[PDB]
Amino acid sequence: EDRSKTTNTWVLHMDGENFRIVLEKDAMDVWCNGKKLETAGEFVDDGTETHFSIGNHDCYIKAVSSGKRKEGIIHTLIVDNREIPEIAS
Repeated sequence: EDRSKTTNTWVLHMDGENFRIVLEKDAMDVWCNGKKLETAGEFVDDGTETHFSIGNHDCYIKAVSSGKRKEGIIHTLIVDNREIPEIAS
């Protein structure tokens, strides 16, 4: 309730840099270092996979419809098919 669309942030250490990813759930739009990047929302026998790429690295936000209700979607960033947990700052 109220804070239901609460955003997820991830950090990616790649090519000696650190990139912050923030998914805005309000628009399903993804900020990388505060600039939005291009996205495609693929649908799978799992949930949704919002695909994008940063340099040579392909990325997708897995949005798993793990909840039995129409809500309770688990959001995770995957990069190079490895799983990236949200920040713990």
